[PDB]
Amino acid sequence: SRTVITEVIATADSQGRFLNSTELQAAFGRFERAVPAIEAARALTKNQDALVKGAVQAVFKKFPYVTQPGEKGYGDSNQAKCARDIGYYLRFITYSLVASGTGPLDDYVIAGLREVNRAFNLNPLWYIEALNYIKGETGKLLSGQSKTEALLYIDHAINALS
Amino acid sequence: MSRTVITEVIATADSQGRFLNSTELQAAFGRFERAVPAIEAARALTKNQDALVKGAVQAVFKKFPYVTQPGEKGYGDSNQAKCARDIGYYLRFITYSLVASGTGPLDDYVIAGLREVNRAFNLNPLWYIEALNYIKGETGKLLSGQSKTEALLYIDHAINALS
Amino acid sequence: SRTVITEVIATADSQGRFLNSTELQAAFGRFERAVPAIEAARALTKNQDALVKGAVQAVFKKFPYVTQPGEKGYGDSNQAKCARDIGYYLRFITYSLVASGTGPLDDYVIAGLREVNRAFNLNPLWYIEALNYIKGETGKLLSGQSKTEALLYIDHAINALS
Amino acid sequence: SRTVITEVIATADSQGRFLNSTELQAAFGRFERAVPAIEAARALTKNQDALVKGAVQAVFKKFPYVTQPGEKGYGDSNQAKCARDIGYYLRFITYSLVASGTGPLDDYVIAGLREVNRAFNLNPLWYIEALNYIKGETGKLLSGQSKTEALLYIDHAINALS
Amino acid sequence: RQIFSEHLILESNRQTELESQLRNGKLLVKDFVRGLGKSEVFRRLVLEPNTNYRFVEICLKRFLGREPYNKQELIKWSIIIAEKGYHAFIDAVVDGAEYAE
Amino acid sequence: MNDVFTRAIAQADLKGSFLLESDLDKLASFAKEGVKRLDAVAALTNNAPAIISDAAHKLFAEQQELIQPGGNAYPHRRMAACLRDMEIILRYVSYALLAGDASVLDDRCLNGLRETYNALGTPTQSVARAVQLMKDAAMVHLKSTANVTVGDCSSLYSEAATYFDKAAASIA
Amino acid sequence: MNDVFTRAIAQADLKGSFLLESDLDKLASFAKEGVKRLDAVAALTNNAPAIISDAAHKLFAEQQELIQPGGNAYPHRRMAACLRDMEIILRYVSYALLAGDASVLDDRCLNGLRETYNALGTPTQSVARAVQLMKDAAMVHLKSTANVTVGDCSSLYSEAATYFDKAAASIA
Amino acid sequence: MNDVFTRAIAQADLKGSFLLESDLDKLASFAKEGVKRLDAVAALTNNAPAIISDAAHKLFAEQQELIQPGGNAYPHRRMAACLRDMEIILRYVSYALLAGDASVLDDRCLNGLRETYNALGTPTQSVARAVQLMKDAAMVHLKSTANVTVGDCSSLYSEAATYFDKAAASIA
Amino acid sequence: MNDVFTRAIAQADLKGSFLLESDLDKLASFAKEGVKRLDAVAALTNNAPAIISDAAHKLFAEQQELIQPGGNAYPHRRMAACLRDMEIILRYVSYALLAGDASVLDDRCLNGLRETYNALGTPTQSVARAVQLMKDAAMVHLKSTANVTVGDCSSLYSEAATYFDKAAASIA
Amino acid sequence: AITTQGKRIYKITVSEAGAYATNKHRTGYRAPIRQSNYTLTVPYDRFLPEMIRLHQSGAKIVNVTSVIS
Ligand SMILES: CCC1=C(C)/C(=C/C2=NC(=C\c3[nH]c(/C=C4\NC(=O)[C@H](C)[C@H]4CC)c(C)c3CCC(=O)O)/C(CCC(=O)O)=C2C)NC1=O
Ligand SMILES: CCC1=C(C)/C(=C/C2=NC(=C\c3[nH]c(/C=C4\NC(=O)[C@H](C)[C@H]4CC)c(C)c3CCC(=O)O)/C(CCC(=O)O)=C2C)NC1=O
Ligand SMILES: CCC1=C(C)/C(=C/C2=NC(=C\c3[nH]c(/C=C4\NC(=O)[C@H](C)[C@H]4CC)c(C)c3CCC(=O)O)/C(CCC(=O)O)=C2C)NC1=O
Ligand SMILES: CCC1=C(C)/C(=C/C2=NC(=C\c3[nH]c(/C=C4\NC(=O)[C@H](C)[C@H]4CC)c(C)c3CCC(=O)O)/C(CCC(=O)O)=C2C)NC1=O
Ligand SMILES: CCC1=C(C)/C(=C/C2=NC(=C\c3[nH]c(/C=C4\NC(=O)[C@H](C)[C@H]4CC)c(C)c3CCC(=O)O)/C(CCC(=O)O)=C2C)NC1=O
Ligand SMILES: CCC1=C(C)/C(=C/C2=NC(=C\c3[nH]c(/C=C4\NC(=O)[C@H](C)[C@H]4CC)c(C)c3CCC(=O)O)/C(CCC(=O)O)=C2C)NC1=O
Ligand SMILES: CCC1=C(C)/C(=C/C2=NC(=C\c3[nH]c(/C=C4\NC(=O)[C@H](C)[C@H]4CC)c(C)c3CCC(=O)O)/C(CCC(=O)O)=C2C)NC1=O
Ligand SMILES: CCC1=C(C)/C(=C/C2=NC(=C\c3[nH]c(/C=C4\NC(=O)[C@H](C)[C@H]4CC)c(C)c3CCC(=O)O)/C(CCC(=O)O)=C2C)NC1=O
Ligand SMILES: CCC1=C(C)/C(=C/C2=NC(=C\c3[nH]c(/C=C4\NC(=O)[C@H](C)[C@H]4CC)c(C)c3CCC(=O)O)/C(CCC(=O)O)=C2C)NC1=O
Ligand SMILES: CCC1=C(C)/C(=C/C2=NC(=C\c3[nH]c(/C=C4\NC(=O)[C@H](C)[C@H]4CC)c(C)c3CCC(=O)O)/C(CCC(=O)O)=C2C)NC1=O
Ligand SMILES: CCC1=C(C)/C(=C/C2=NC(=C\c3[nH]c(/C=C4\NC(=O)[C@H](C)[C@H]4CC)c(C)c3CCC(=O)O)/C(CCC(=O)O)=C2C)NC1=O
Ligand SMILES: CCC1=C(C)/C(=C/C2=NC(=C\c3[nH]c(/C=C4\NC(=O)[C@H](C)[C@H]4CC)c(C)c3CCC(=O)O)/C(CCC(=O)O)=C2C)NC1=O
Repeated sequence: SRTVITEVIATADSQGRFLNSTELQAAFGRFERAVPAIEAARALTKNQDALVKGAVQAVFKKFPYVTQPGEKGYGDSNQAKCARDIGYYLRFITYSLVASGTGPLDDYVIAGLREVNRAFNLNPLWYIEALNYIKGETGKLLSGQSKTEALLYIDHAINALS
Repeated sequence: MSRTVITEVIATADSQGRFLNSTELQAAFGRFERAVPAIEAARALTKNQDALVKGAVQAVFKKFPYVTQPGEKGYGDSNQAKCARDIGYYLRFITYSLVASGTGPLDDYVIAGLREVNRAFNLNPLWYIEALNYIKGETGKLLSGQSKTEALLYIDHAINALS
Repeated sequence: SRTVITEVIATADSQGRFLNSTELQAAFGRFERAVPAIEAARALTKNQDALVKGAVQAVFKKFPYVTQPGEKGYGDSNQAKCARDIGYYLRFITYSLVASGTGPLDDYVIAGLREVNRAFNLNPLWYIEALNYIKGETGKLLSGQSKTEALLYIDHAINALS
Repeated sequence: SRTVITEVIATADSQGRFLNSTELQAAFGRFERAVPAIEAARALTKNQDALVKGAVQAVFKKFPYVTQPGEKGYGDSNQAKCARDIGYYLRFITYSLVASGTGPLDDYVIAGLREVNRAFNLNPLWYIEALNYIKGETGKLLSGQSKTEALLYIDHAINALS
Repeated sequence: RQIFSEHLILESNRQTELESQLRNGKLLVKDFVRGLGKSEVFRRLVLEPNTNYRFVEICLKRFLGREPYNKQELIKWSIIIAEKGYHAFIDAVVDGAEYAE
Repeated sequence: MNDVFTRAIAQADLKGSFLLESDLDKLASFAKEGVKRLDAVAALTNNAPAIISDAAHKLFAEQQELIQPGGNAYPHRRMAACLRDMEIILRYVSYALLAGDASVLDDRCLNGLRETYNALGTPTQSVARAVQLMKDAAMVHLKSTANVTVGDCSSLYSEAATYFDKAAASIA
Repeated sequence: MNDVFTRAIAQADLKGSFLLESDLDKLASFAKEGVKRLDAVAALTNNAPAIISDAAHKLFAEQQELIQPGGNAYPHRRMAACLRDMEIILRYVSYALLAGDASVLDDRCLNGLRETYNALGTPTQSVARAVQLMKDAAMVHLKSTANVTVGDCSSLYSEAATYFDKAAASIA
Repeated sequence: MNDVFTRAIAQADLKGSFLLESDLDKLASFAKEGVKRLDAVAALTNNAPAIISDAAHKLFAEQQELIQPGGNAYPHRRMAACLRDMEIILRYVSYALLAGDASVLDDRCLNGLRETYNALGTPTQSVARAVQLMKDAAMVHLKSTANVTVGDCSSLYSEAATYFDKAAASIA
Repeated sequence: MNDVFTRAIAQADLKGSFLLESDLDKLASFAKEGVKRLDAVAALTNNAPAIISDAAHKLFAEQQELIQPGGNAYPHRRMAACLRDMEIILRYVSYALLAGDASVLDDRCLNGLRETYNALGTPTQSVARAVQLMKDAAMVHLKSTANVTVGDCSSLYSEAATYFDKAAASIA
Repeated sequence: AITTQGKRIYKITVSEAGAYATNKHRTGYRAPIRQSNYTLTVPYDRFLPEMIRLHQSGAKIVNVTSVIS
């Protein structure tokens, strides 16, 4: 889990000297700022289910053949576990918002993304659309610093997807 | 070629062959917020440079009387001048480090090669440690709040490297 | 540790070969300096008690300010530490003369010297001029091969200190 | 090449240090051993013709069949090359004596010996027989210590061949 | 062939101690490469003919597999040789971040 | 190598659910006193040579068997290792203090230190007593309220004491 | 890796004091015989391939099942391995004999050779037999007074015997 | 890397002939004066810090513009680099004095050093001046009659002067 | 890492004799049926990705605890690792198929995979079950005779079953 | 390495258990994957840097033995 403070500890441990001023004051930036990030994490916690469904039908919408029978969209339990997976992604977004870093995202979901996508013919474009939808909601749900907190991790997630 | 916040960010992004992620620009924002107290401290410390250097020289002589008698390093007008010049160097690079918000100026211009030069010229690190302790005392008064902490971090870093 | 024949065996072992004319010639030149270095070590061991006291006194002579209170030189336990340091240096010089190589003085004194003198805040010039006094007195104690071996080893220690 | 002085300097230069007392002791051993070695070199230089001719004849005696037609020893050219090669070995033995190191042999003769002998189908045993003859006559030509030096170098050549 | 350039592969140049250690399994490939660099044949056949800068160029081509970026890299690397021995140079090269990566 | 926030997220993943708002409150309070712990860590790093020097002085004063010939730190290069090891240990403790979790301490070199000191013959009780000595010295150094604004820091002191004692118990 | 003189010096360091006069005379008496030990080690080196050849011939005359297919030294590579082991044993024994200290031989050659032969399936008793054959050949080549001055070297031959015996016993 | 003996050997081998008695007599005289050569080499080695310190003090008295801001020896890294360069050149001069041939000095130190200094912007005349200052401060020490047997070391003094002049002429 | 011919030669050398005509007859019987083996291995290679996708789908189906958090198979990178393990064990079975010997299977990874899975904590019976079910999935494809000339395939099926079950029994 | 300290090699038993596996999964594999447990022999001079590398790399060592002395 490569979080910024842990990354500080690592990039000092590889060397033989203590934490110099830059490390401490970057930790200071994080320690000042954590409140909006955790605020956005709790906000996305409060709106989890609506984001889940809305992204599900948004991806259903722009790509019609998913709604068509004979694809991954076809299947009631299939769609249920689809919603479960998008809930996983939103949970990881909240995790990263809490961590004040991209560590939790890269630890579980991005690591080996393309291999599992190819193995299970799940191209990243559907999840890209889902995350664009969720970004559209976070645009209105959160304002100020927390808006940026949500948007930066959403963008990192979509960049990893693409 | 110094090791600063922005440049350490750029270097750790380049080494991984990736763009600047959120956390990199994030620490950069921290630095750009940091800079205002740093520049205030550097201004308040460059304005009082001559009194600071003079007091540091006199304090070093007070704390190390033996250097003043004939046959020692401190005997002579020229050694007086070079004491003042060395402490002026240290102060100037502390202000540089404050402005740059990092220890790059000190670690590159003063710290690297410090022990070899001291050994070759038989310069005692304790002289400069006492001078920097005096400068620390005076910047305790000259600076208020954030600026004092920012200046003290770099003066402490210089003192630690001297030791 | 390290001696002349130790270096001979090290070189031969590295090249994975038997000892050759170069190496056996070096061993012969080492065994020819055997007994003069032996007598040098004998002479230094005989007189050590006066040398240690003379060395600490010459140290205080060279740095009068140290003896005054509030410094390292003030304190009876500090005096014992000075005597023990001088004894250590002389003992390892005798060991090196016996071994016909600067190995024991390298691994028992020089290795880790700078960082110890820095961490315990021991000024090296004290030992430099103490060894200078010991050099001056070895100038009169001995003559011949033994004296020049003692001179070389003391000078090596001095150059190590600076 | 590789002498005592050259190994001393190269060992110092590979650790990036000044020549210390052990290195100077090895050099002193070399400078004391130089007199017997130069004496041995002069002795083998004065009698080079007798040594070379006798070595060639001993080679032919040990292996008569080689001088038969169709073999390596038949013809004026092949025996002239025999004398030339034994002259080379003697020259490099004397070079190693003067240099007080097996460097001239290890560089000029031994480096690439197997490849060249196998390429031109030169039996090492011919050269070992010739060197054994040289070894024998060195005992007559040299007495005491110079004999020991010359024998060291001839033995080094022999072991290199076998 | 990678270190000694295939023309120094001679029975006189053959490090047998390193080979036996490698065959045991007690020696890493990095340590075998380093031991070949820190060998009498590598000093006598490669280091001695060349200046520090050309030796650095050879070692960058052979240990790192890439030619030097420019002459300033030769200059910055040659100081390790000049001041601490080519043994310290080889250790810096093989224990560096680029070789490990 | 996991931060306290990272550790909490790890247990959240273990439960597979979100982070409950109570844990969010705890983490927000942690980030609120992060300024205080950063000041503590800065006081640890800036005074590191002084802490190590005091600890070494009184450790060697209390235990004479190490300096003497045949001691574990006699040959004057074994004290190099002693001072270097003490500095490394205090670096690790400062890392733990900044992270607020011992997981970064356990992951890097707590497991191997015990067995390395077993193999070398270094006695572990001496190392543990040295850890307590640096703990006392660091406590005194961090208590210094001068040059910094006054505040409540007993939680930080308890955290640092627990970290030092945990490291000593790990090695001993 | 030490010589006997380093052994004495290290013992003196462990007991804190200088070398006694008894130790100093012992070391000087050893050293004055060093120009007499050089001939012994030179005799071992200059005759090394002959020693190895004769020892191998006798060893493979004694036991045929090794050369026989399925035997330890049957394949051509394994014969080369046998030869190289005899070579290295002899070389490091000569190293130790020069040093006057047997610790070099144990530290660099004989440290894990027994375990290597245990892992490789080689019978250790056969290696001990080979080392004792090299013992006999080395004594034969050492006693030769040709090209060297006459003298009484009972200490040298007995020391070489002890070194070879320790190596052989260590392998098995 | 060549010394006087290997230089003679290489030239003789190029001529394809044994060494003449004149060459062997020259090398015998060299070996006979080798003890004085060792004395000079040890004087240079043992006094390296003194030589470098005196040369540096004199050089930076003569050429102040080096140690001014914007000079080539201004910061600590550049001053340390200066002193390091002087130590390295003194090291190679002592090597060439022991060997008796300037082949090691020219091949391993001076072969491409002017190009390096030009690429670094370094005044080569200043480096040459520092080398001459080390010459002076060294011949002060080589001529120190105290602690050694008196004798005629004029040849060694000339040889050392030639090596230092060769260094200065090569750099500048 | 041995072939059926390699094993035959190994036994022949062990007994020290030439290869017997019965052994040659069985090797010829194996070789004349080589295209059998090659078609099976090549079809397995070509259809491996579909086999692995089917295997992953089912092992998710019957075994449920893995897919939810806390199981030895929740995370996505852990999914890449599991897919890699099933792919590589299928590939090793393909190797054993083409070679005709299980030494290419037993020696390479099965030795270390035991302690690897013991240290990881993932159950081994689940691994063996997945091996058997992926064997069934691959066997289904191996039946497919379309686009290829028709013939008998029973012996290859028996050998593949033996190798799959051997890998499972080793892991279990 | 000639001195007494260059002697006394040490064997280290290393396992690359999941602490190593996570960091390598994030960074990626450049080489084929080997078995977790292995015995690595390191001299005293390289002993400290080797263990620093092992700990920073995320591996957990099983047992350290003093092969010499
Ligand atoms: C938290 C770690 C984790 C991740 C990242 C993850 C991704 C993931 N999604 C999967 C299946 C899936 N993924 C999707 C979602 C896509 N498919 C359709 O095309 C939709 C349009 C589109 C949604 C936008 C669906 C519908 C499935 C079900 C396929 C099936 O098993 O039948 C699978 C196959 C195994 C399974 O979950 O049953 C994985 C591994 N799984 C994890 O345990
Ligand atoms: C065998 C290798 C070895 C050496 C070389 C050695 C020197 C040595 N002397 C020491 C103590 C000391 N030694 C001195 C003596 C110095 N200060 C002044 O008094 C004098 C001018 C000068 C003596 C010439 C002092 C004052 C201390 C106490 C440290 C301090 O006050 O900061 C210490 C610190 C640890 C201790 O002994 O308590 C070392 C390492 N010790 C060794 O085990
Ligand atoms: C550095 C020193 C050095 C040596 C020693 C040396 C030996 C040497 N001898 C050669 C030819 C030869 N040398 C011999 C020697 C034989 N003549 C008699 O029969 C004897 C039995 C026996 C000598 C004891 C023979 C027969 C040849 C001709 C082989 C051929 O042309 O294939 C060759 C082939 C190159 C040529 O001359 O065309 C070499 C390299 N070369 C060197 O540069
Ligand atoms: C980058 C490193 C760093 C610096 C330079 C720093 C100075 C610093 N101290 C502060 C308050 C504080 N400073 C402390 C420090 C403690 N008070 C006790 O005297 C202890 C001796 C001491 C350390 C244990 C405390 C407890 C506060 C108030 C905390 C709060 O109210 O949130 C603040 C915030 C108030 C403001 O905006 O003016 C800063 C910036 N803090 C840092 O983290
Ligand atoms: C990543 C960080 C890390 C550390 C620090 C570590 C401990 C460690 N201590 C060592 C030696 C040592 N360490 C000590 C220090 C202890 N002995 C007592 O006397 C002192 C009170 C005490 C100080 C804490 C000493 C004296 C030695 C020398 C032992 C020897 O020479 O074998 C070594 C051998 C390497 C070397 O000395 O060059 C290691 C690896 N292991 C690691 O992986
Ligand atoms: C540090 C110095 C050093 C030593 C001492 C050394 C001995 C040595 N011999 C070996 C192989 C071997 N050595 C033998 C020797 C046996 N054959 C029998 O005829 C004899 C009784 C006996 C010889 C005395 C054999 C048979 C093997 C191969 C074993 C196998 O392949 O299974 C190996 C395994 C690694 C390899 O050869 O690649 C070592 C390490 N290697 C070294 O680097
Ligand atoms: C360059 C390499 C080198 C060697 C080889 C060497 C040996 C050497 N052996 C010597 C005498 C001797 N050599 C021996 C050894 C032999 N005596 C018996 O025949 C034994 C079979 C055998 C011992 C195993 C003895 C016993 C002496 C007489 C001891 C004495 O000088 O008092 C001498 C002094 C007299 C002389 O030969 O000029 C030397 C220099 N010195 C060297 O610098
Ligand atoms: C990058 C910043 C920088 C620093 C810090 C620096 C220190 C410095 N001071 C020097 C001179 C000196 N500096 C001093 C300082 C002493 N004078 C006494 O009044 C005091 C007790 C004491 C000062 C507190 C002395 C005595 C010398 C002369 C030493 C000598 O040449 O022997 C020199 C040698 C140059 C010369 O000979 O003039 C350096 C390199 N140089 C730099 O480029
Ligand atoms: C063994 C052969 C050899 C030598 C000697 C050698 C010297 C050498 N000097 C250098 C820089 C330097 N050299 C000097 C010294 C000069 N400038 C000062 O003004 C003085 C007047 C004068 C010395 C008397 C300085 C100041 C630098 C620093 C240049 C820089 O850092 O930009 C550098 C490169 C910078 C580095 O990596 O630190 C080398 C390699 N290189 C070699 O391959
Ligand atoms: C262990 C390293 C080592 C050292 C330290 C050493 C010095 C040394 N110098 C010696 C003689 C000498 N040394 C010198 C050199 C001096 N002449 C002038 O005074 C100069 C100041 C100075 C040299 C520049 C001279 C001229 C002799 C006498 C030469 C002779 O008698 O042949 C001797 C032999 C004693 C004698 O001839 O009676 C030794 C051992 N030799 C070594 O192997
Ligand atoms: C030498 C050839 C080779 C083998 C033998 C091998 C097996 C293997 N599986 C491993 C972990 C693993 N093994 C599995 C598979 C298990 N978990 C569940 O899915 C199943 C019940 C079961 C598979 C059917 C998983 C999921 C991991 C990942 C554990 C983790 O990342 O923490 C590891 C630890 C290091 C790593 O994954 O890179 C190895 C070496 N890998 C290889 O490159
Ligand atoms: C590019 C690599 C390559 C392939 C793929 C290959 C397949 C292959 N197999 C052949 C013979 C054959 N191959 C088979 C095997 C098939 N029978 C069925 O059971 C299975 C689908 C399968 C075995 C699992 C059979 C039965 C024959 C006829 C010859 C015989 O066995 O008597 C032939 C000759 C076609 C002919 O008879 O005219 C080809 C091209 N050969 C190659 O060099």
